[PDB]
Amino acid sequence: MPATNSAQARLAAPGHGFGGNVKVSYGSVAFTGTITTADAATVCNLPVGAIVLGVTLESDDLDTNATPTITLNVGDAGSATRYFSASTVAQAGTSSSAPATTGLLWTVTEGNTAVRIAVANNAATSADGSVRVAVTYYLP
Amino acid sequence: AQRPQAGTEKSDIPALNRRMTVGMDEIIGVKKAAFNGKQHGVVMGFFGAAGD
Amino acid sequence: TLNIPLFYKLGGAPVTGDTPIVGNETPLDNYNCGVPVALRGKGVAITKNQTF
Amino acid sequence: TLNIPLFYKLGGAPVTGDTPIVGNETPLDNYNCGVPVALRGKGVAITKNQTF
Repeated sequence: MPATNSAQARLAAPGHGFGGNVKVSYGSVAFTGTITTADAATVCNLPVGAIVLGVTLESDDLDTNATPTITLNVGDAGSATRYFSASTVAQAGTSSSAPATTGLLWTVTEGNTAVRIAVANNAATSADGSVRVAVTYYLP
Repeated sequence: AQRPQAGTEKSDIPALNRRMTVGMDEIIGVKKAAFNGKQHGVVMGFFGAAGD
Repeated sequence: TLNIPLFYKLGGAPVTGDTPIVGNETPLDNYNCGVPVALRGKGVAITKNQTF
Repeated sequence: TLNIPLFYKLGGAPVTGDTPIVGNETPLDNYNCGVPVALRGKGVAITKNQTF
């Protein structure tokens, strides 16, 4: 019964023009050499006042073993595992292209405007490949 | 700081008049006169209005 | 018949701080009312049997 | 923003009998009030699909 209409309760309502018709940021980080847990790289960078809609993570085959064990984390400087936690899409046996499931609709704060990729688990046999991230969001 | 001013725009294509937007804009600030934590010129009064 | 239009007032929130006058749209409300029209009449007869 | 000043009245005791007009000081009270100013607006769109 006290579930009122939202903090939104009075206005009109958006369409054609320069608003926040939703946006992307795309990066293609290239891993090479041996792959340890001391890896970190920016792929893209976000605004301050923006709310994320969804993150798409597609990678190549980076660990070509009979038992693959490579494992990625996608996040920013505040939380190292904010978007993806233990992704395992870079393994040569499983499939790529996993959508984000954690931390979607939240306003970016200051100092959290750069998306990092950190390696969580060591690769059993390092190959050469690349990892792609696409982050959808919009602005007010 | 700015009186209310009006303006219009032809959005989609100015030749194929498929869209138009009108708007109005203002810069203003309203505040009750307060000095030293006291109301400058208001006396507030509360009465019991039944509303029958 | 005859149709008559009506426009309402305007409804939303003043676009505070940063927002465009091209991003965030309103519609303007609009309605109709139609009145139907019909024939009608009445008549009275006068004879001569009741008149002399 | 815009700051507006205020001066109060005067407060003490009349310096009875003997006292200087150089010995026994007063301050004069003084205060401020600042009003902040912001942008605001509103707009309405008109298409052609709803106009012919």
